[PDB]
Amino acid sequence: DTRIGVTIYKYDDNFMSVVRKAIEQDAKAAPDVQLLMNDSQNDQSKQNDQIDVLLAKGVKALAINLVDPAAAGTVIEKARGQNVPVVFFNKEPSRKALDSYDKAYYVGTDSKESGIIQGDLIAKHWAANQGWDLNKDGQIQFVLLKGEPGHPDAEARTTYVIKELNDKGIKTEQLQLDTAMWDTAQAKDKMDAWLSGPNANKIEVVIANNDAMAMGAVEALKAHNKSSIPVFGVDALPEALALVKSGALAGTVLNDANNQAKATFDLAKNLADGKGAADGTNWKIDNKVVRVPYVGVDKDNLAEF
Ligand SMILES: CO[C@@H]1[C@@H](O)[C@H](O)O[C@H](CO)[C@H]1O
Ligand SMILES: [Ca+2]
Ligand code: NA
Ligand code: NA
Repeated sequence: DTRIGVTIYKYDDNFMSVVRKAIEQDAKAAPDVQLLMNDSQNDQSKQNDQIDVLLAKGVKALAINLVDPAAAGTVIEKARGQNVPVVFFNKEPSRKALDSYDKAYYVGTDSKESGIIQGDLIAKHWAANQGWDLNKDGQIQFVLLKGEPGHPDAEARTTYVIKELNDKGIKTEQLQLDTAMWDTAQAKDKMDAWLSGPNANKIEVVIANNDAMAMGAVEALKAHNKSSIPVFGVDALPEALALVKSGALAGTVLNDANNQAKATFDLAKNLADGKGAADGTNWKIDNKVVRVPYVGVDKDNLAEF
């Protein structure tokens, strides 16, 4: 069988666990393929050693989810010896690293796109629901529940949901913005506080960096008899999708693990086979990179889930 080596930066990452399991399923549908999976345990030196072992096993391609993005060059140098193609995924190597090797590719999507996609989703519903503009000023008076401060996804989603609304011509007024640390109960408490203070009747839209915090806000709104205020999240968790179905959550955003896995596997398998990376697929490779869009989820596409 054609051997393909895969390294996951750490097995205790939820998103990468979904991606890993999807890669494993995809490989099961390719009987000519033997997948050699590795948990790098959040240690780049461990990952580097795991790559040494993979290469001694004659892998025909490497799919590498780096612990340290700066280690791309190190990995490429190992791959060169046997001219093994490398499909980096989820952690983006530098442009210089990708351009250094004719058989280096990347599959992944900037975190800021989750904010952009969430902003577009909010814009979509805002425009379709002019009654949401409670004070009729043409601006969204919002509150924002932020993930852990300094976490790249908290920072990206917070910055870019507002930038994208504003860029789409929708002025916003930030009535409150605080962290609830990705947590449902913390978010419920924070939203409760806001609904008990001077801004209670001014809030038009609740924006959360994830579904957990969105759901806490949903509960707080219900308790204050303000369920008519729309709430938006990110993650497309099943318990959140249940709320999209019931109308309690206005929308959420999928980080598309299945398609990250599929593009990674498809490219790796083609490259292992000595074929063009996108041969027989509909992936768009743009200067060695496949971007996998975040997807806004609401009542239009909910049946797909
Ligand atoms: C473990 O912390 C994770 C965070 O890394 C992820 O981006 O977003 C998640 C929120 O759904 C957090 O629970
Ligand atoms: Ca308004
Ligand atoms: Na991403
Ligand atoms: Na609501």
